[PDB]
Amino acid sequence: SGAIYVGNYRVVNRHLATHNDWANLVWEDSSRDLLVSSTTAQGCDTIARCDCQTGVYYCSSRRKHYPVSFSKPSLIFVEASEYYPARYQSHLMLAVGHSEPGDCGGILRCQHGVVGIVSTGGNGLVGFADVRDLLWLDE
Ligand SMILES: CSc1ccccc1CC(=O)N1C[C@@H](C)C[C@H](C(N)=O)C1
Ligand SMILES: [Zn+2]
Repeated sequence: SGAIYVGNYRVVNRHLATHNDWANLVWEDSSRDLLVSSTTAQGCDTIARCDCQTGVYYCSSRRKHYPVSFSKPSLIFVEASEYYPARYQSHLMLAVGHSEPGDCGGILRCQHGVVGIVSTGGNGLVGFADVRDLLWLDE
């Protein structure tokens, strides 16, 4: 679990969005596993606008943060799950690090701000949905 709170927006994994997220929908994209909903309270986070490929993510299944080197956002095949059919997920960045399904939502940050959230993983892999291209989250 986990969310980014920026301005009057809440960014979550689309597959973990609540009834309230859908009732306050701003934008969603199944191909990116992202959903953004509106909030009444002002957020606590700021978004990176950069090309970093290193950062630190929060891993809930270890109650710890880990440093990572990750690929640039790209279109990557993701096998079928309970939430989606087998498909290509776009704007996904992969890295070597620990993750389990419940780790989705953990934030990845670089020195400039929030980069994205955990969205996929595998045997010693962790994948992050990028949010740096969503300029309207502040603008
Ligand atoms: C951190 S998720 C994870 C970690 C280790 C092993 C397996 C997973 C599960 C995983 O990759 N997916 C299943 C589900 C959570 C939806 C995800 C998606 N964005 O399509 C894909
Ligand atoms: Zn950066």
